Amino acid sequence: SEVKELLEEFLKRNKPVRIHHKNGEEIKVRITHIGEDTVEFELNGRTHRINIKDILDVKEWLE
Repeated sequence: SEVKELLEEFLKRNKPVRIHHKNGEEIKVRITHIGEDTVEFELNGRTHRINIKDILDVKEWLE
């Protein structure tokens, strides 16, 4: 996965991300874990898991 490779780089560099989901949402978060086919973030007692195949694009969340 092309997106997976990029997510792994941002996680390694400790950078926050902007995930463009196929549904048009822009999910701006710090990621916690990358699995075989998923990426996760934690928010308030819940893990949110996104299937990487559902991601159109990922970019850095820049200041």
